[PDB]
Amino acid sequence: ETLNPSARIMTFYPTMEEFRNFSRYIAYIESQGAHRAGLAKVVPPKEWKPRASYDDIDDLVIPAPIQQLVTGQSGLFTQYNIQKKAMTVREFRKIANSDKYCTPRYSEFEELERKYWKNLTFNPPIYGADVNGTLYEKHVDEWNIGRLRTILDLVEKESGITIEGVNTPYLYFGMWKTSFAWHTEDMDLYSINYLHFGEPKSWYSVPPEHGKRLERLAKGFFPGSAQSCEAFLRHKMTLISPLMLKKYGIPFDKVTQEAGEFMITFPYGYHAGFNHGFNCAESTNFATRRWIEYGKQAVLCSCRKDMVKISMDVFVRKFQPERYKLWKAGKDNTVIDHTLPTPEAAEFL
Ligand SMILES: [Cl-]
Ligand SMILES: [Zn+2]
Ligand SMILES: [Zn+2]
Repeated sequence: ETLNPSARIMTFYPTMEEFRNFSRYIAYIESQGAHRAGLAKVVPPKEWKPRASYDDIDDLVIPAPIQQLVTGQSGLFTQYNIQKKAMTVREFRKIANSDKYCTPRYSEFEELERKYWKNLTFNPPIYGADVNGTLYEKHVDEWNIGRLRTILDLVEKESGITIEGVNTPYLYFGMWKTSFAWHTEDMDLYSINYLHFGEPKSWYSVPPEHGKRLERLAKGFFPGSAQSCEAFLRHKMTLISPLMLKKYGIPFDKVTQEAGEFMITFPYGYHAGFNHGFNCAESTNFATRRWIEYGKQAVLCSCRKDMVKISMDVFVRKFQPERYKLWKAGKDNTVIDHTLPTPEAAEFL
């Protein structure tokens, strides 16, 4: 409550020694109140590099590039995907850098951000999203998105369920104006995002303590979507501008991620954003002991059969043995305090 009261996005510069233990550092950033913004930036030490070069990925296949069709006005938009046939990085790069799709000329980010909100419904771009894979070299043990060693490993280790992009890494090849709509992670988990190379990625975040305020706003503007699904923002179609957020008093913050930087999203941290140009990011989900409760109380998409659903039993039996019986009977009336750090943050408090 007194740690990060403003709930502003925090930036961290770990040393090589701090950086070596991912789970310990995530507990440390939470002891500093980073989780209150719903998003944090971690700039790794200059000596750390996940790959020697990105010169050998020309023939890497993007199995399902998606053309992003956006419809809307007055800061409220719906984004529709059109799956295109498989393309290579080389082909995607030529398209992204061509006169038709390249980044417009601008001076400051505020000018580029205006250009994005003025032109998102025009000239639909192609997003090389959800590519199963990693760009990390095998020998890299620190912050390896392909093997983070978090309590989320219980899903594949005990339950045997593999949710692509949740417990496995995903690659994202971006181009100017490609977007990611307002959402929290599947099961309201955490996420890690590494920007491998290229142009920046800008983010907007709503603090988890104000997340319900954004949902009430979004439900009011899309009533049809609210009736059809009890968690329509998980469809990842809804784009809302910062000016619209300001108009309806939704607190938020913005940050620009650059090549070689990490972004951490926190349980029930709503986020949206866009790519400045040709780039590549790697992403996966992870958990701490704090997520377990968010996981049990997550409002999931009901309208779709293929949606990501984790059985919480195993997490409640291992980390909450006392509450298992009460939770199974439907008597666990636990009210999540969003300002509270993860139990592992104690050694820093
Ligand atoms: Cl490249
Ligand atoms: Zn996300
Ligand atoms: Zn749904």
